[PDB]
Amino acid sequence: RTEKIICRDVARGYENVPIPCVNGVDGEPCPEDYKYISENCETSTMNIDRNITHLQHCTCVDDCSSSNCLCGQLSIRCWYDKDGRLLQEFEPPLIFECNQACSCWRNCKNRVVQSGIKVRLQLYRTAKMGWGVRALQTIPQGTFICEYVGELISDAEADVREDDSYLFDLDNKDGEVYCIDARYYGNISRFINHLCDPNIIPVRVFMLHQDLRFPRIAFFSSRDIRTGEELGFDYGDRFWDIKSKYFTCQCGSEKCKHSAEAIALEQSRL
Amino acid sequence: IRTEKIICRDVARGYENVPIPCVNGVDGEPCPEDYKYISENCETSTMNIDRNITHLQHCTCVDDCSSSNCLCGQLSIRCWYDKDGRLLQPPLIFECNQACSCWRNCKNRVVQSGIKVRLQLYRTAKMGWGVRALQTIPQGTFICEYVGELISDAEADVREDDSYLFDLDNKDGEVYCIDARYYGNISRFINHLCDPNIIPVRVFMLHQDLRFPRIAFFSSRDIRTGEELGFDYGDRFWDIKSKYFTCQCGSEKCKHSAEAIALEQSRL
Ligand SMILES: CCCC[C@H](NC(=O)c1[nH]c2c(c1C)C(=O)CC(C)(C)C2)C(=O)NCc1ccccc1
Ligand SMILES: CCCC[C@H](NC(=O)c1[nH]c2c(c1C)C(=O)CC(C)(C)C2)C(=O)NCc1ccccc1
Ligand SMILES: Nc1ncnc2c1ncn2[C@@H]1O[C@H](C[C@@H](N)CC[C@H](N)C(=O)O)[C@@H](O)[C@H]1O
Ligand SMILES: Nc1ncnc2c1ncn2[C@@H]1O[C@H](C[C@@H](N)CC[C@H](N)C(=O)O)[C@@H](O)[C@H]1O
Ligand SMILES: [Zn+2]
Ligand SMILES: [Zn+2]
Ligand SMILES: [Zn+2]
Ligand SMILES: [Zn+2]
Ligand SMILES: [Zn+2]
Ligand SMILES: [Zn+2]
Ligand SMILES: [Zn+2]
Ligand SMILES: [Zn+2]
Repeated sequence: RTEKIICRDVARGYENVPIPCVNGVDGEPCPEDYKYISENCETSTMNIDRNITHLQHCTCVDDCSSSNCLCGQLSIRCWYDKDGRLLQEFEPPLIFECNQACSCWRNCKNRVVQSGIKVRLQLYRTAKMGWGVRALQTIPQGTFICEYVGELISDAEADVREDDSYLFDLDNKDGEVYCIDARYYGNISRFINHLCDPNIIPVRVFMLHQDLRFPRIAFFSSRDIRTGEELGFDYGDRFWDIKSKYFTCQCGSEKCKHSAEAIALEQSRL
Repeated sequence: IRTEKIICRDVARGYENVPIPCVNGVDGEPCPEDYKYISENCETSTMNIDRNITHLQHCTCVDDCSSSNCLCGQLSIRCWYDKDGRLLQPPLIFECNQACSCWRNCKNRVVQSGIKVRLQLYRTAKMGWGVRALQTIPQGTFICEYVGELISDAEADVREDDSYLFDLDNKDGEVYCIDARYYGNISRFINHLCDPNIIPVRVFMLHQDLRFPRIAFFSSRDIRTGEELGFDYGDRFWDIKSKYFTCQCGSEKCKHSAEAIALEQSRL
């Protein structure tokens, strides 16, 4: 079966680079049961706090490469290197990028996520997991890949929705909990599958607002990724504790934690 | 002779598509820094702008939105863009948005795609800072947006300095202003001309909250390199300001000079 290219760009030119779709596995048409959006949306009143006078910001007159940068200091247990790659210490990390209140320029060293997708990605048909996303180039460890984009909703709203297959929990620790639901509105991330041996990780980020209800979710590679490799993150135990009643993990890794067999082994262990 | 100094390579600090340099060949005034340059409108208290994506009117085009079937074009009042992104023509523009089925590069995206022409902030002889063209700008070309702090009418009324205040002129409902005094972009430096070469146009892009049109300047004629950009601030501005200073635009048909004022008072 020939690998058919069935959409030149599922993002319709909204990203820095196109994200084509191919299918060399079956007859499934390009997915159209969602609306592609490149930035988060709301379908009820969220009213993100964007008061420019309440943004924490820096006064740097350089490129914000120094440890004196306030925005760098606000970042929790992570920092960027000269090439825009993310380094960690590992309480989950938290990135404060520079913003419109900072004295610095738009091209300072603390602007990776807000500058958008730089790597070549592809939406493709997997053998066993439906649609997936893979790299069309080599990607070094620590590289920004893409943002988890979708519809901002309350945890209360998320609990009553019928389909939770595209639901991301922001897990706010101070204040009410919100989610990003990519079921009806989402970007390329909605198609990223779960891997027990993941090669990307989600990281909370603040950029042009610092409304603590709504960290934005950035994926960075957690290791060097090879051309053609499927992208995947660890959805987490909570997802599988719920979903395993319907289906189990097919990531196929020797380290798979969520297969029928793995779950049975964890049960007998407990 | 005093010669011209380049005193800032880019007053926008890289936030626009192109740099906007500042020069001074007139006096010793330094680069203006009594404001914060912002490339898009800000809030300092919330305006509760309706950003609900399901409230957007949007089109179903999969071409370049050049056809008469584009709902967004059908929404747009007494104006439309040509294939070069130039405005033909009080107009009200609805650009395509994130709910439309079209691509980000369709023909109805001119203002949201930002500054394309080369502008310079420069020191004028008599009118403080001004903005001039560094290139030929054909009639109908998008120049820049009037950017600043969104505030209520009531807030506008208590503010000391109204020299950078733009009235959105909502005919119905709640009244708002853009104050570029504390936060603004290159538009805050555009002077008044009695023979203007740009016009402000109301535009909707990523939201359609009708209380908050965004203000886009388009050239109203072919503009040549070196020409100072200016719009007609309007009579309301001058009815207030003329007591403090008169118009220095130098037009043969200046409406607000000391000379023009002397005639008006004489007639009455
Ligand atoms: C399809 C989406 C992936 C599954 C998903 N995972 C996450 O939401 C999630 N949230 C966080 C992480 C992760 C993986 C982190 O690593 C750290 C954090 C601070 C960024 C917070 C999930 O649990 N959704 C809620 C849910 C959906 C369906 C059934 C049950 C529960
Ligand atoms: C520095 C700003 C220029 C002066 C200014 N002009 C305008 O606000 C204005 N508003 C509109 C237009 C104009 C010129 C239009 O053409 C049509 C429109 C639909 C775009 C509405 C103004 O009146 N500000 C309020 C004000 C300030 C100081 C004293 C008195 C009043
Ligand atoms: N490791 C996995 N094993 C089995 N199914 C998976 C796995 N990861 C993702 N899925 C499937 O994909 C859904 C999650 C989606 N966000 C991913 C995109 C999805 N594959 C699609 O075609 O739309 C899950 O609810 C499963 O149906
Ligand atoms: N035609 C004009 N004649 C005299 N002064 C003007 C004229 N146009 C603008 N100004 C001056 O500029 C102010 C409006 C500003 N938005 C323009 C930028 C201003 N020239 C500056 O240096 O900051 C007015 O309040 C006047 O002080
Ligand atoms: Zn800094
Ligand atoms: Zn910075
Ligand atoms: Zn900063
Ligand atoms: Zn697995
Ligand atoms: Zn259209
Ligand atoms: Zn449209
Ligand atoms: Zn369009
Ligand atoms: Zn005049």
